[PDB]
Amino acid sequence: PIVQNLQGQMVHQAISPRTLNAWVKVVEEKAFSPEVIPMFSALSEGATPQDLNTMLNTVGGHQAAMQMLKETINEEAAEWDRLHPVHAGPIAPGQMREPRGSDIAGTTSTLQEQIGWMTHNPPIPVGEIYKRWIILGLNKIVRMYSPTSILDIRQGPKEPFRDYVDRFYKTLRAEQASQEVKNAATETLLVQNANPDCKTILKALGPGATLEEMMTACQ
Amino acid sequence: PIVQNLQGQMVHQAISPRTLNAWVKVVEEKAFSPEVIPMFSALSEGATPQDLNTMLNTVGGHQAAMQMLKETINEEAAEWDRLHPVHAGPIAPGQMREPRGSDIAGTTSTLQEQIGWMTHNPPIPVGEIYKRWIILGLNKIVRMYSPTSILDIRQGPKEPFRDYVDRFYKTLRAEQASQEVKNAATETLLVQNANPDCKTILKALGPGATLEEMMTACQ
Amino acid sequence: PIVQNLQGQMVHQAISPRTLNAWVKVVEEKAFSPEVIPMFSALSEGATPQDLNTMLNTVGGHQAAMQMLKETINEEAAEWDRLHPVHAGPIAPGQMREPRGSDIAGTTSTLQEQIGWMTHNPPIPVGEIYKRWIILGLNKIVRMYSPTSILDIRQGPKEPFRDYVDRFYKTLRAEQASQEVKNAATETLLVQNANPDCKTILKALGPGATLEEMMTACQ
Amino acid sequence: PIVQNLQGQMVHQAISPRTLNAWVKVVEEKAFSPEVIPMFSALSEGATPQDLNTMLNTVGGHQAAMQMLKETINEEAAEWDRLHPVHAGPIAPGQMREPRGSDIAGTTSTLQEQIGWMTHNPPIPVGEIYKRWIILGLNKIVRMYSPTSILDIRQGPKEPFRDYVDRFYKTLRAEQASQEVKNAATETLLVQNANPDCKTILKALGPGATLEEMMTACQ
Amino acid sequence: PIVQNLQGQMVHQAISPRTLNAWVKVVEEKAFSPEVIPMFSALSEGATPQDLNTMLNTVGGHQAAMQMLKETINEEAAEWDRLHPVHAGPIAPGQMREPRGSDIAGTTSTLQEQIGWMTHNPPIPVGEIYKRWIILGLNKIVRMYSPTSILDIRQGPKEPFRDYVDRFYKTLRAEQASQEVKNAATETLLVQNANPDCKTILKALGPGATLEEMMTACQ
Amino acid sequence: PIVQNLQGQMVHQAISPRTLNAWVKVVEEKAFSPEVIPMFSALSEGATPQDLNTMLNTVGGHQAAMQMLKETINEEAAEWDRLHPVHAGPIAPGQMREPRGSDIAGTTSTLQEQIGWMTHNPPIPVGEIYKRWIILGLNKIVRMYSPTSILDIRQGPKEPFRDYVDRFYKTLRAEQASQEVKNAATETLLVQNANPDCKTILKALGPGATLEEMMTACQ
Repeated sequence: PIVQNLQGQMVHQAISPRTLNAWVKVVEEKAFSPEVIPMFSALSEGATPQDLNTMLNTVGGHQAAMQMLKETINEEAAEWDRLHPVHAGPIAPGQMREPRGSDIAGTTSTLQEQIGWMTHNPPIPVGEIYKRWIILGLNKIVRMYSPTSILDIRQGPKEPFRDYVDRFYKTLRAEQASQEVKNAATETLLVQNANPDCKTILKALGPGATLEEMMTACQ
Repeated sequence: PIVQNLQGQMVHQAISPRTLNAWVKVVEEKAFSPEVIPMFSALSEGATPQDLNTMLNTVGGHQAAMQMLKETINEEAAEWDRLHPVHAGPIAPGQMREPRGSDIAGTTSTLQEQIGWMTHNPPIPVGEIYKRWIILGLNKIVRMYSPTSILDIRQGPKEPFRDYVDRFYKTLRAEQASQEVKNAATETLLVQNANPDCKTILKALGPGATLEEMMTACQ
Repeated sequence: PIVQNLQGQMVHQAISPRTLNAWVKVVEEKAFSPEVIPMFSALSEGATPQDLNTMLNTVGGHQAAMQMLKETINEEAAEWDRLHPVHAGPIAPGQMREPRGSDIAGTTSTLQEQIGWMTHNPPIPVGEIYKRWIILGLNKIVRMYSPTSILDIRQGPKEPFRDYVDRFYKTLRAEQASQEVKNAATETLLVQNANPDCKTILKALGPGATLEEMMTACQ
Repeated sequence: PIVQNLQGQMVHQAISPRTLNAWVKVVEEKAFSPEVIPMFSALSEGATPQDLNTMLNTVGGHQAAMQMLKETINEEAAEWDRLHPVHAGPIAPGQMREPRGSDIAGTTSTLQEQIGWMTHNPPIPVGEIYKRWIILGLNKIVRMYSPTSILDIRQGPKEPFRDYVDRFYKTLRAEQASQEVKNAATETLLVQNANPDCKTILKALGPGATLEEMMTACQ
Repeated sequence: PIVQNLQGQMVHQAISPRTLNAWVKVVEEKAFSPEVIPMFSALSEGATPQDLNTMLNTVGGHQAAMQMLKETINEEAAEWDRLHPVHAGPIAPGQMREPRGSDIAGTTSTLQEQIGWMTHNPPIPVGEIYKRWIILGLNKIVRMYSPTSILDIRQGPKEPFRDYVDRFYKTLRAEQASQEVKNAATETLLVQNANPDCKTILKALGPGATLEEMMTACQ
Repeated sequence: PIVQNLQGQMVHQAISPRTLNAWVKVVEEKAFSPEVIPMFSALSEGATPQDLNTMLNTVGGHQAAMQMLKETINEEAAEWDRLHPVHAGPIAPGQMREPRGSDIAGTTSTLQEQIGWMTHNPPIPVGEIYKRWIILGLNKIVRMYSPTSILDIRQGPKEPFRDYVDRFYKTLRAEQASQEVKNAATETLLVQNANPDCKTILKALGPGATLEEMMTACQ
């Protein structure tokens, strides 16, 4: 990653192997569950494209997911290129070539080029743009690690409301439900897909009770 | 988090992944038991709103609890807004917009805005105010990984007074009994919910014996 | 804790979560055995009252012991107040209010107030005074995690003298026997509470043999 | 490795034993699987030839692979020599001898010579050239179980398409299939080596569906 | 411990809890085996008396050994006092009181006094002198965790010479045999306490063969 | 070890306990296997003689090996002395006594003397010369757990060529075969000590096939 040195300049530093191993950790337990996303972001602050690739390259297994991820990245790359036409003419000292989609993604760019862009004035944040494309990939992949389908989340005959709740919101994340959607689902589906006794209690509570009030009424 | 640099200025630094992993640790063993609270605080000294979110976002599972937490945070946000009316007019260089509830919580604010507030003179401590709202959430959630049946805590027929005591105060924490309440409960309920032999001894000790004297009289 | 920065000033730094986890470690294995005491001290050098509380608050379990500890702390607080009458009148810039027992203990004092005291010239070392009160608590608690009836430490019929010795001095620590007491106990009780064969050998050695000579005579 | 000091000069620093142990780690679990490659690179940024050898020398086991690696390195060395004829004449102060293949590889060069080259103006990046040769070795070794054995990757009778996909691309990596090849294999072999039901669905999808569409059609 | 800062001055730093835990580690597995000695030394470079005590105080168990250790320390203290008479008269600014045995050992001295001595010009290395006394204690204690018994180390009927050798020198360490003694024992006892076939071979080798030649002759 | 400070001078620094523990690690798992050698070297860059001893002294167990190591070190010491006669006469300020074998090894030399030599102009690298002698010891010791009989490495009747290869080169390392020797052994012994079917195939391949071609022909 790029980081701030003593003299105020942003300079490059090697990715930490501790962080790569932490990333390996997460993927090894949680696979590509909704939480792999904020983690991947948290673990890659200030990363270059090379650093992002190094991280993705330590993933073992998940061959289909890696390919799906690659394909989103490549769709984002081709779009970048469409929306950014090349401007001709000679490059001045101190300046650099306009990055193509491939360069952002780190296929056609050197580490030095990546730092020059991310550190130029004004910078072109290739690491940030490429990490955006990777997160969009991750979004698509998580939807294979937690396939949507909320209508199939029903409270068991003797299942504690608490557990039914974890299974409800755990499914909403996977399908990347916005906070707005979760509010509507709570007022409706959560109530409806509950067991008979609870559904009567919840239905009795009135529309607009908070989640902590619902859990209390059906403990 | 924000921290003190050599030149005396408070500047930003990335959350440690070691701390995030430590936080993941705690939640993975203790779940949301009373101790998750002081820990969460201890692990987030000087945090920004982005840092607090990054931490909450590494929690896997507990979908119902996360939603309940979100809802408290949002109630605190809406209150903030109610008690802080917006003051119109142009923003001077060096100053910044008055934060809304959403900005405190980090939904509508950038990292730079968060640092400007927390580091301005006088600062507006968004990280502190948002961490307050999160701790209030945690309080509510622990009461789903904790029951308040102080009346149901009775000393077993052959249970050592020592163990009966851990089970008594362990229940008081969960229900967040102030230190004042604990004093009254010790003088009363602790004595009353004890086994026959001990209750006679304790009742014999007189009102006002310390906890170490009680344990001694019933060892 | 408070620590020395480059410019020579003592400034605050967040408690290390590594240290808190180390402290959790100790309590999780050794509970409140005599060794929990020097450890707690070693782990809290330069701590503020907030840091000391954060540490005590990560302890899980031991509800009776925590309450007993709280009560000593509060007795020490009330004494502090008795021996330190409040002096009236307005506070000058650069000065601060005289700490009460509650402030030392961190209930009524802010982190900033704690640093001002501990860092003022001359300082008022609230962290040191409060850590003293906590160690006195620990002393009382260890006497529920240990023994106290040295008279009950007898050498087994076929127990090696070496093991009998560890069990003898391990009990003396818990009961905080001074070095002077240990010398008298060695000359007497150690000899007397030994098995028949050893007791004759030790009694044969004469009063005044060293511990290494005793172990040699009964190997 | 060589790194940037405060005064701007690139100076030498000892390889971290933490990194060597991390490298030992990887090899001990993943052996020489496709991921050992980007890791080895990530762990050796800025390394000298001595640092690269130190790393290879901590590998236990894999005697055949180490020898195969040595042989590629030596073929690369002999080629270097072929393409770089020696230029005679006396060496000026401040300059150094032209490195031979053996020197790059670190057999005939001292640590000081390695730093002089890598740090000279213009530098001769022996550490970079030697790390290139090692990665080419690694490529050959990872194939210690290739094909083209893709024809043997068939979807099980009741195997989930997802798993069949990981096994397909996991085999493509080992055989170092370029991104171009993977695209053709996806359109063809992936479809053909799938179970009966899936193969009909995929064949129904039409040539040119993305990997995420294929997984969706056969979930 | 005391360590060298940037400005060249030796200043104090808190003992690392990582080191204390490492020390706890060693004692928890190896107890007080001959190797506890060089370790204790290695772990306490530059320590003050307070640091040495903090380390000894984290030892759990071994009550008899701790007391024996204390007694050696106290014998060394009383000797120090005998050989160093007190010199009267007022203390100049910048100077300090002559340390007594008790001060060296850290019972009667403050941390600041310890640093003043160890850092004065010329210094009085209390940490070094006290660590010497502790190592002498350790020596005595190890002789209860491995006392002695050489004549009892005989090579088994079908025991490999290699193993017989580890058991021979492992016993010599415990009994703290100097390097001079080990040489004589090798020429004699090692040969004599070997099995019949080996003893004839060794006896055949002639007096003065090295240990590697002996192992070769009896593999 | 000795290291480069900011002002350009080589000054001393305490051995890292992390490195000593890493060294303990290696010896505790791999014992004295061929890989202990490059590790020991990698872990001791820039070490003084005291640092090398501190490292050797943390080894537990292996009493016979430690003695054998000591004896090589002492043979190297006595040789040093033979080849370096003492030159008489008074020592000038700024200069130092010519080191004897014992001083190199750290028995008769102080830490300060070691630094003066290693840091003098021109230096006398006692740490380097002593580490050479230790590596020669290690070489001899590694031959205690392994066998120097390559003629005894034959491919099993149904043993996979791959495994036969690991057992061949694993034996070559132990006996420290140079890279030149390994090339000759591959062309000859590897082929000859293979099972009947493989030996015919290999013999069929012609002299001069690479190791990867041999493995392919006998998979």
